[PDB]
This record gives sequence, C-alpha cells and structure tokens, in this order.
Amino acid sequence: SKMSDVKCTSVVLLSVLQQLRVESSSKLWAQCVQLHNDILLAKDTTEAFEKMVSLLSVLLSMQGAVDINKLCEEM
Amino acid sequence: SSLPSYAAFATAQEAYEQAVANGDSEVVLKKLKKSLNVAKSEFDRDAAMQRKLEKMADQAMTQMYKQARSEDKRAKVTSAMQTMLFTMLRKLDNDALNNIINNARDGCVPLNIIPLTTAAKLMVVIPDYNTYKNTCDGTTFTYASALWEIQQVVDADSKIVQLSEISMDNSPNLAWPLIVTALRA
Amino acid sequence: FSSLPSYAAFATAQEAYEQAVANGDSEVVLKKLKKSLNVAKSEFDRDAAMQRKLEKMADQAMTQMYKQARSEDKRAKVTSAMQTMLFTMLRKLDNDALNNIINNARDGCVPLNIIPLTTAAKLMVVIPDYNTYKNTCDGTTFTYASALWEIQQVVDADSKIVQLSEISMDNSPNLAWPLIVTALRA
Amino acid sequence: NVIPTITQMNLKYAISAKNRARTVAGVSICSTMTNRQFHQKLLKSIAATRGATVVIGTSKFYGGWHNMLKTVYSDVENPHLMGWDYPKCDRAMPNMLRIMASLVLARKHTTCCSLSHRFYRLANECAQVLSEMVMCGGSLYVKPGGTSSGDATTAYANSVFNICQAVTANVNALLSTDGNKIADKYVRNLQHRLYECLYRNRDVDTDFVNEFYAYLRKHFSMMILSDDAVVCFNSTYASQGLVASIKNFKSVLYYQNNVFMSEAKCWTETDLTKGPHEFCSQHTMLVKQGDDYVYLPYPDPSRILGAGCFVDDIVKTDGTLMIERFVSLAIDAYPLTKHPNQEYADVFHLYLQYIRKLHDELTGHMLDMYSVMLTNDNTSRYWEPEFYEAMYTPHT
Amino acid sequence: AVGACVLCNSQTSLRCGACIRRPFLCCKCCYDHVISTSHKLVLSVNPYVCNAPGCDVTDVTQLYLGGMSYYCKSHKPPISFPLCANGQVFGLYKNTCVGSDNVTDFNAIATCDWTNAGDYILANTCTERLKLFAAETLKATEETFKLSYGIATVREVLSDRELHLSWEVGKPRPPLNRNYVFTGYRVTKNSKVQIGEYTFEKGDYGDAVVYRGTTTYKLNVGDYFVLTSHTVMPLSAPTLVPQEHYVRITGLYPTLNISDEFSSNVANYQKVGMQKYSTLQGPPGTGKSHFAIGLALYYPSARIVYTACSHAAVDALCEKALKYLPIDKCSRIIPARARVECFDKFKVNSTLEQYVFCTVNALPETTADIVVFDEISMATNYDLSVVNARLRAKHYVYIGDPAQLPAPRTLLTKGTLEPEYFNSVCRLMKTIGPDMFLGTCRRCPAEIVDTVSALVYDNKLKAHKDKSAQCFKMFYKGVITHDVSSAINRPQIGVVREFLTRNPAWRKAVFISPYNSQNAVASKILGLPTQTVDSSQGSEYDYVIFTQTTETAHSCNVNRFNVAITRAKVGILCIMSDRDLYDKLQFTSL
RNA sequence: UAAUAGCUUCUUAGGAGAAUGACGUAGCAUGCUACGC
RNA sequence: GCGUAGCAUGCUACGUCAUUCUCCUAAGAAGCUA
Ligand SMILES: Nc1ncnc2c1ncn2[C@@H]1O[C@H](COP(=O)(O)OP(=O)(O)O)[C@@H](O)[C@H]1O
Ligand SMILES: [Mg+2]
Ligand SMILES: [Zn+2]
Ligand SMILES: [Zn+2]
Ligand SMILES: [Zn+2]
Repeated sequence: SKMSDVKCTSVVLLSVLQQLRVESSSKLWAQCVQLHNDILLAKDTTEAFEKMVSLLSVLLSMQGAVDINKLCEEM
Repeated sequence: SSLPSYAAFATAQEAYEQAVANGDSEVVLKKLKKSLNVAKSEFDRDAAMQRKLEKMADQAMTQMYKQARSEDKRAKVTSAMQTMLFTMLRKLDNDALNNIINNARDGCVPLNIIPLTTAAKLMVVIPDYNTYKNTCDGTTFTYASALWEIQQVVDADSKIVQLSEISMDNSPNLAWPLIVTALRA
Repeated sequence: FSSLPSYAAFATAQEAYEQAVANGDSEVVLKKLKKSLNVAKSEFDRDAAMQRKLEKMADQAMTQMYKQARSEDKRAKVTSAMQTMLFTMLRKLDNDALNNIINNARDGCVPLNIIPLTTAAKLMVVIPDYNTYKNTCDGTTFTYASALWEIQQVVDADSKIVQLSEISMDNSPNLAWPLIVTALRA
Repeated sequence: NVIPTITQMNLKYAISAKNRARTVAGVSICSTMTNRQFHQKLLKSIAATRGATVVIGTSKFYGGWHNMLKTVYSDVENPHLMGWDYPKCDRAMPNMLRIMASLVLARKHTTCCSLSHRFYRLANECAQVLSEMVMCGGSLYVKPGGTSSGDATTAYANSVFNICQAVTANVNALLSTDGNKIADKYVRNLQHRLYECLYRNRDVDTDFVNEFYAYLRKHFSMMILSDDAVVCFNSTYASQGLVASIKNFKSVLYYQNNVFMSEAKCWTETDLTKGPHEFCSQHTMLVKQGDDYVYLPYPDPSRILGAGCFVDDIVKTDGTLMIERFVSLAIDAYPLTKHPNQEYADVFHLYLQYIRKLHDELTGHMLDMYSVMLTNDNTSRYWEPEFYEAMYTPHT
Repeated sequence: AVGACVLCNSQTSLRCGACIRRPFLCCKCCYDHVISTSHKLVLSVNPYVCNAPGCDVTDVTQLYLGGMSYYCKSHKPPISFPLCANGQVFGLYKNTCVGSDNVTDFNAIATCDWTNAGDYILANTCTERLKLFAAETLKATEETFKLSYGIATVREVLSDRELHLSWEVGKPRPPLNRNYVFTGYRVTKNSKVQIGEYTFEKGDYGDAVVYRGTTTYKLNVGDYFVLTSHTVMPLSAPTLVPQEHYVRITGLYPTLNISDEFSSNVANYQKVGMQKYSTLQGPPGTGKSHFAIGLALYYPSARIVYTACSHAAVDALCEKALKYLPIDKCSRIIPARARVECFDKFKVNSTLEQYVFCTVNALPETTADIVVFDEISMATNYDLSVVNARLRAKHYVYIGDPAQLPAPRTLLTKGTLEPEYFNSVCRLMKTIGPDMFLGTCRRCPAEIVDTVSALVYDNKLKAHKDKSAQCFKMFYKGVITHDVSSAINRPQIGVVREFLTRNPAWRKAVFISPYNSQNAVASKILGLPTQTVDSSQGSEYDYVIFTQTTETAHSCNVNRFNVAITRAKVGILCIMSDRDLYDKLQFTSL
C-alpha cells in the first residue's frame, strides 16, 4: 500500500494546513486545494509524490507555524 | 448474592428443602410454601431495585467516559494531527520528501510552493555555508530530489552576490542568510 | 405516602398485631388482627398508587409548564429581533430616489429587480480576472445601469485593500482574485 | 397571496467520488411550512404504498429489495433491464416540467381547494422554488429555473418528472415508427389512436389513456426513485420500435431537457438473473438464502472503506466512542460476503473484526477509568454475522 | 473532569479540598498525603461529603461508597465499600496510579504558612512540578493574607481633597501607598453594594488621607472600604526550559561591524547564540543591561522581547534602547489600569513590533527569536513560569545579579533568605556559575565603587572613573516618626533641605530612601524626583541623595544599601544611621 | 454555514396491552368438625 | 334436614409487586440513499 498511503497523507497534510489558517490566504488555499484534489484523483504514484512535495512545501515555507525540529524528534 | 434479602430467601428455601425432605403432612408444608413465596417476593423486589441501580451506574459510567474522551480528543486536535502527519510522512520514506524535511530541519526552507513545471522558479533561503556546501555544486542546486540551475543569490539586504563570493573566507562577512532563486532543470 | 393517615392505620395495626403476638393471643384473635393488618396495608398501597400518579402527573405538568413558558419567552425575543431588522432595513432606504421611481409607477407597483438598479447609492462589482476588470470598470469612473459610478475602494478576495495602480497586466498574478470594487453613484 | 422567498445555497460537506462541489438549497421556513401543510398527506400516501411504480418509503432490508425487483418484472414478455441518467438533472429541468409535476401533485385537491386556491398554491410554489431569489455568499441572485433540492416535494416531484420523461420517450418511440412495418395489428391501431389523441383531439379520451397506461405497464414496467429508474421492458417491442429504448431517451432529453445523455452512463442488462446493474448506488446479486434465491443489494466496497477511513468530525476518529457507526456500516456491507470476489467479501469481516477490537479496547479503557467491568454488555452480537444476516431476511 | 497528579504525572480525578490551590492527586499520592497530614477533604468529580439527608462528614477514612454515592459510617447503604483503604483512595484510573517518595516534601509545601525561611529553601530545591506548585500556593497565600486587613470607614470630611480614615477596632491596618486599592460598602439598610474603586495615601499633618477614586462618589459616613482580592491563575510551563548546547548558532545571524562600543562582548554574544538559555551575572553598573541592547545590535533581524519584574527598571531599559536602538521599531506594553506612569515615547502597546518591552505580569502570549529577562532578583518562580509560558522563543537570556535586593516576600518574617534561593535562575547562577560574567564598573565613580567592593563584593571590582570627591557621608541623628506604618524621618529631611540650597549643582539629585512614606512625603519639602530603593534598581541618575530613615533590619540591609548607592553616576550624598554602616564606607568628612 | 424526503441501527423515558409468577381482599362452589333447633 | 362458626380445596372479580414480550409516543446518537 503506497498509492493509498499518499492519498491519506495528503488529507492529513491539508487538515494541518487548514488548522494553521492557510485558509485565510485565498491564493495559497486555492493551490493547496488543487494539489490535494489532484493527489486524491491520481492513478500514478510519481505524480502524486511530486504534488505531495509541492503541498508539503506550503507547510515547510511558514517558519513560525510548526516546530519541525520537535515534530521530527518524536520519530 | 451477598445481600440481606437473599439471606432471608436462602434460609427460607433451605428450611423448605429440609421440610420437603421430611414432608410428612401438610399444613406446615403449605405454610412453609407461603413463607418461601413471601420471602422470595421481597428478595425479588430488592434484586429488582439492585438491578435498576446498577443499570443507572452503567449509564453514568458510559456517559462520563464518552464526555471525557470526546473533550480530550477535541482539545488535542492540532498537535495530534501534526504528529500523525509527520508519522505518516516518515512511513512513506520518499527521497524527495525526506530531502525537503531534512533541509527544513536545518533551516533551508523554501519561500514559495515548490514548482512542478520545467523551468519554473524556486526561491529557497540558505542560513549557513554548511547547507550551501552540500546542496549547491557549482551553478547546480540539488533540492527535492531534483536538479535546479542557480539564477540569483541575494542577501537580507537584497544585494546581489555572485556565486564566486560564497566561500569559507568571504561569506563569514556576508549578510547571511542567503536567498537563492533557481529554475527547474 | 407518609403524610396520609393510611400509613398511620397500617402502623397502628402492625403495632397491635406485634403486641398481641408477643402477648400470646389466641388463634382467632391472631387471625382477626392479621386480616385487619392485611386490609390496612391494602389501603396503604392503594393510596400510595394514587400518590405515585399524583407525583407523576405533577412533574409532567410542571415540565409542560416550564416548556411552554420557555417557548413563550423565546417567541418575544424573535419577534423583537424581526422588528428591529425590519426597521433598520427601513432606515437604510434611499427615500428620495425610491419615492421618485414609485411615484412614476402607474399602479404604484414596480419590479423588485429595478429597486437597487435605480435607487442603490453603492455598487459592488465582483471581478474574476484582469480582462474583465479592464472591460467593465477600468479607471476611477465607469458607467453601469445608465449611471455614473466613482471607485471608492477596491479589495481582494482576502478583504485586503488594493490600489488602482496595482491592478495591471503584469501585477495580475500577484493579486488574490476575485477583486471586489465598491463604487458610489455620482 | 403570493409570498416570494429567499433560498440559501449551502455547500455540502460529505464524501463523494468526484471533486465537483455539491450544493443544497436551504428554503425558508415560511415556504417549507406551507408546502408541508399542502403536500404532506399525498407525500406520506406515496411513501406508504408497496408495489407501485414510485418506490419511495420501501426499505431495502428484510426482503424489500427482492420484492421491488419482483414487482419490476411484472409479467413482461421478453424482459430486458434498462437504466438511464439525467445529466444536470436538478439544474437543467425545464420550468414547464416542474410546473407539470406541481400540477400533477395538486390533482388530489379536487375537494379541499378551489380553482383559485390551487392556482395561488402553484404560484407560491413557483415563486419560492422554481424561479426564486438565491442567497449565495451574502448576495441575492435570480434563479433562472430548474428544481431546487430543498423544497418539501423534491423527490416526489422529481419522480413525476422522471415518469413524464419516460412516457414521452415511449410516445415518441411509438409515433416515430413506420406503421407499415408494424406486424401486430393491435399496436398499429394503438399508434393511429395515439396520434388521434395527441394532435386531433382536444378533450381527454380517458378510455385511450387507460389503454396506453395498460400498454406501458405491460411492456415498459418501471421502478422510479426520483431520478433513478429501472425498466424491465419488452426487448422484442423495443427492437421493433414499439417501446422506448436508450436512443429514444437520448432524443427526448436532447429536445426537452437541453442536455446530451451519453450512452456511457446508461446500462442495459439482457440477463435477469443478475438484476439491475445499479439502482440507488447499489449493485444487485442473486444469492441462495435459506432454501430460495433472493436479490441482495451490495454497495461499492470503496464507498464503505472510505466511510470507515474518512469522517467529517474529529470525534468520529476515536472509534470506541462510535461503535454504532461501524455497526451500521457493517449492516450496509453485509451482502458483500456473498460476492464471488474474496476481496469484496473481506470488507464485512474487516468491519466485524474492527468492531471486536473496538469493543476490546473500549472495555480496557473503561476498566482503566474505573476498576469494575460493566454489568450488562450486549455488544457481543455485533461481531456475529447472524445479527446482519437477519437484516436481509423477509421475516420482518 | 480528569487531570494529572502533581508529583508523579499519572492520570487522576482526585483533588485535595483543604489545599488552597486544589491540586490533582493520583490514588497512591492522595492516600499518602491525606493519611499523614491534617488535610482530610478529597474532591472527585463529585465531592466526597456524606450524602445523607443532613450529614457533614469529610474525613475520607470515615466514608464509604455505598449504593450510588459517598456515605458516612452510620448513613451508608448496608452494602459497602470503604473509600480510603488498601493503601489507596478510590478514584478514577485507580489501577494505573504510581506513587512516589515526594509525598514527604509535598506535605511540607502544602502545610507550611510561608512564615519561616526554610519553606522557601524547600520550595526552590525540590522537583520541577513542585517548583510550580509551591510558587502557585505562595502567590495564593500572599493574596489571601490581604483578607485579614481591617475594614475601613470614614470619620467625616472637613476637606474634600483629604479623606478622614477610621479603621475597624481589633484588626491590623494595611499600609497606605499606591499598590493597594479598596472597594466600598454602604451597608446601612439600603445598599450593601460597592461604591467605587478608591486608593489612599497618608497626610503629613494630623490624621488624614489624600485619597483618589475612579469615580466621584462622596461617602455619607456609613460608607466604607474593604481591600479586594486578586485571584491567582494556574501555571503550567516549566520554570526553566531545559538547556541544549548547539554546535553552531541556529536561528540567529551576526552583523557587519556591530559598533565600536560593543566590540568587547562579541564572544558572549556568540555563546548566547550557541546555548538555549544563558545567564549573565555581574555587579551593578558593569554593563549588564547594556549588554542586551548590544546583543540586539548584534542580531539585528532577531525579534526581541525585553521583560522585567519592575516598571522603573524596564523604563530605564526603554530609555537606553531609545538612546541606542532605532526608535521606529520599538514598543512598550502597559497593563489596563497602569498603576504607575509608564514610558510614553515609542508607539505604545503594539505587540507585533520587532523590539517589545513589557513587565512580566502584562506579557502577551507571542513568539520571539530571543527573550531577554532582566533583573531576575526581583522575579520569583511565578514570574519565570509566566514568561516561559506566554512568550515562546528560540533563545533565552537572563541578566541580573543576586547581590541586589530580592523580591519583597511580604509573608517572610523569620530568618533571612540567602541569594541562592531567590528563584531558579539565581540558584543556577550561584550553584554552578553564570554563563557570562563581567566585573568592571563603568557607571559609578571610583569612591563609591571602592566602598561597595567592601560591603557586598569581596574586593573583586576594579572600576573606571576618578573619585570626584562628591561622595558624601553625613552624620545626623534623624529622629523617628513612624507615621504611615512606614517610617518618616522629618529631621533628616530637614538636614537635606537645609543643605540642598548650599549645593548649586545638586538641585536635580534623585531622593532615595528605603521607606516609601518619607520617599513620598519628601516631594513637598524639596521638590526633587523621588524614588524608593526597590524600584530605583536598574536605573541610573547623575546625582543621588540617599537618606537612611531609621535603624532597622530593613534599612540597614547591606544588599539594599549597595543597590541604593550604586545608582549614582558622578556623585552621591548619603546620610546614615548605623555607626557601623557609616564606618564601613570611606567617604568625605562633613 | 449546514436543505427535503425515505429506510435502518442503537440508547433512554412514558403510556397501553399481553403472558407468567407471588401476595392480599371480596364473591361463589364443595368436603370435614363444634353448638342450637 | 336447617341455621351459625371454624379449617381445607377449587373458580371468578379487584388491588399491589416481580419477570418476559409486543405495540404507541417522545427525546437523543449514528449510518445509508435520492
Ligand atoms: N563598552 C562600554 N564603554 C563605555 N561605557 C559603557 C560600556 N558598557 C556600558 N557602559 C556604561 O556603563 C553603564 C552600565 O549600565 P547598565 O548596563 O544599565 O548597568 P546595570 O546593567 O548594572 O544596570 C551604562 O550607563 C553605560 O553608560
Ligand atoms: Mg542593569
Ligand atoms: Zn492537601
Ligand atoms: Zn501521584
Ligand atoms: Zn453521614
């Protein structure tokens, strides 16, 4: 299960972004929604992984939103 | 069942069992049958209120558990979702996702959405020469498991800095962090 | 139950029965007192049933009364809210223009769809892209509904203020479309 | 009096297989109250009738699906099953057909209402439902037409529209046939009298209306749920052009709905032992239950797994809080155990095993939060397949 | 309503009713606490009183869980079972509660009245959760001590500018100053309702208080006052975030030739960048709060929040930042009431500015890149937990010195508190040592520093100035008028007044005295800016007149006197009382 | 912000009914015994 | 043979309680469909 692991990770990622009030910036939320919906409607795993990279770059670009070091040290 | 009314009913039942083991005749036998019935009825009323009380106990237990768990789960919704997201990210073990996450830990985060179209623009902040040495080889920039052509390096003063000025000796006087704009190759 | 004298009758019958049993009364008197105690307890539980019905119907009546009082004190609140909304909407009306267009009506009746279009003092234009903006309301003044409007404000989809110099062909990708322009009738 | 009404547009937050947004119409209480008081007697009378064309109020449990499918196959001669699709059904429906549905529903008021009362009720229906003011994001627009999906009589008026389109397709199929090629002398005279009653008669001929209704019931048996329809038509008549086909529905929807009905969404089933291909999003399979063969509806396993995996609330993710949530899903997913594909049959067992795990950890957490187990626990019957097998048995 | 046990962080649903803060306690820990101390009330989701028709039993070993509620010994349903038994107390999560051995320090923390001195040295060397609980209950006790202050009333009003006061007979009288407020009553028949928020201050002549009010209601003689109460909020964050030593600077960036004045502290700036939190300890006037601004100039892009426990210290820091930092990007955050007059020269009350200065109590929840706490001596563990909770940060810097005066600690009245128990930060400074240490006085002249390197610091400080001979030590008896419950020394003020017209260059020297009463009443007789010793800390002035009001253990405190004298910049005249204190310093003749 | 309608599962409460058992009282039928005629 | 009284057995009516079942309504949680 790798195609279906990507489609659920994108759901969780967009839930995190919505919790981080990315929804307030309409231009960014439109791109996040487009990437999420195109990951869900995907047949190829490489396209889904590229769109997952693009969608995770939204989370990684906001410095003050999440603590990457603390989150990645719990693993 | 370790209750008083059951003690009364049980001793009446034992007395009737002994009597019917004897069971000669007849009025004592019928009176003991009636005594057994009248004790059993009170024991049964006590058992019925016992069961009503324990049913309400189970109602209270279930309701309180539902309330406590619901409020606990609704309280911790951000941190739980973020931990779940990073657990799922680690489980995928994609090389591009791991690369961008490891760079984000060092502080080499992007400034915009990483683009998918060829010859598209990526702006990424590099906070020290360590993150520059691994990622940038010559004019090439390795990021997100992809190769990019470095176009424009600026500082926090927005001053253009040539790729020749990034070195072990001149950069310790520069205005770090650099911001590198590159194009997807 | 305990208030009613049925409990008193049951208690005195039980006390007499126990006293006579302890005193070694005869079998006939014992049966007589047993029968009297049985009928006393029968009356006691029979009136306790009426007491159960009394308390049950009293609680039902009290709950019904509480519910009716709540639904009558929640009706006045929504009545006042509707009245305040209607009167504020009355106070919003452009009375002179509406009076003119309604006196021009032969029957006094006009279509609703022309009430803003001929009397509204403020126009909101929602524009999805730059070509539409250039077509409909480029510049600080434009014409719509056979009237002249002057741009008083422009905001983006994020409700952030946008200046008329920022709405360009090259600055279009950097704007959060759609743009909502608010103009006043000139 | 005519009361115009504003209807809100509400975005729908639900699980779906396509990424297009779905919107419902929240109609005002001033319209819903009066429409209920006007239509609810007939609407409840439709929902309480078993064995009719409009299957509303008929459960699919306890043999209700088998009964519906046996009523569709109502003594047709050369049965083929057929199902079509209405593209943009609620938004492309003409105002004439919505008014037709409202007037058909209002034919029951021949004694309670006058003529003017019925006209003003129709006018209120049109002003509040058909061509209304729409609140969409704090702004009032004008709805050009088409049914709104939030009025009191939505599914029933939709059923009237569906039946009307099917009858129109049959009329066009019978009239567009040659007439010199029709071998059956009864159908030729039926076509002649159909043309007479259409274009040469202005008063209703109730005898011929009954005759054509009998013809349609005999050769074009239908099953309608508001936009889903299963037909058990005579294949020989439809091949000869005496009964509507898929092409007739395509033509009728082209000139009377302003849509194109592609034949990729319309199915035909030549074998009745497989049942309808899809009705109300349920496939049908013929199983041996007890000693006799019955029709059971099974859903898409993707739908049930998606309902299990994705929820619309954060507290539906706990599992132990929502065991009835999975009991209902296992009730819906039970007929998959009779599917010949084992991966389909494993969904029901997956749900049963998850119910058992949920109860195990719920009892563990409860015993942790206290030091005593619950005295009465009747949850053991939810991971036994008999509780779900009895859900599709006709005894109730 | 569940929670976490304080001393073991297990799951629980019990709380101690008798404790002021009502802390969560697991089953084992709750049994250990109640079976040994005098606390015998336990609150579950329902309280553990006996549910008879009327019964009042709270002791937990007397009770049982009977039927469906908690019942006493002779009210229980015939079916038991005991609550406080089997080494535990019956509550939720009963079989997951691991106890501890800290139910010997928690008993002392809960029981103690914070009167002795050892209570503080046990409230600051315990475990991390007890460090928070002890601070919480200490603040609660300090608040509930105000409930024992005598109810006031009005005698009459001859003058409407100066109220007459009358305390209730048989209760202590609270001190009259700005820190304490009052709210009234009119209980005659006829309105037992508040009549406004007032405040008091004594008058020089007779018995009078020149009051102040939030409104303009008059008091018909029955109207009176009671001191209100400040409820104390709970606290969660640790006193000190655990330290991590980075290999290289993360989150901060150096600068290009920071300045020619801050070129000496560069190594300490890099050390600050390397570590998670750093401590700077130095004698007063050596460059500690001028280190923080230099740090700001060294990390220009870093958003910085400056904080302190006092107002007159953060005001001096604000003035220094205005002198050095760009004034456009500053702020100043003030409380809603703003009891003291704060600093109004920047864009006041804008939290999202780059450099933001605020008191600890008025800190808003925000983030930063380095937070600079200043004068940690004034701060208790409550202030450290508050600043660690509200302000998230990447780097923490605590600057301060233990030898200055500590927090008030009004409840403490027996023994003396050593520096190493002022709070956790001072304990860290004295135990292992500061991370940065700079001893060289750059502010005060040679004479005053050469005397203060004998009082408090054991001959450590060299310094840099020349002794201008404007350091004066006066001999004056100074008769006592214990007026406002803080002493007033009228003849010493007379000495100052009679020799402040003989000093043409001393017309602007700030007046410093340990007692707020004389410090406030001096404003009429000499007109100089006035300042108490406690708030003078952290601020420098060009000239200081210090007056030892009365001989006590408060005014003859070496820490207080050392933090008082070392605020001078070129000269200081001080009049002394103790024959020893005047002799330990070496000043001029008079 | 969250529409109309249908079906189903689960839980709680109230009423009514049915069945079984238990007790008490009243009425009727029978057997035995005591007294009077 | 009759009348009165007592005991035992049986049937009917009424009142109370215990258990099980059915239904009618109300309230709440949830699932699916159009
Ligand atoms: N590098 C320096 N060169 C010259 N003077 C300095 C230097 N550093 C500090 N000072 C002076 O020393 C004084 C120290 O002030 P401050 O840091 O507030 O002391 P403290 O922190 O003890 O209150 C400042 O007023 C400043 O004028
Ligand atoms: Mg300082
Ligand atoms: Zn305690
Ligand atoms: Zn504990
Ligand atoms: Zn008691």
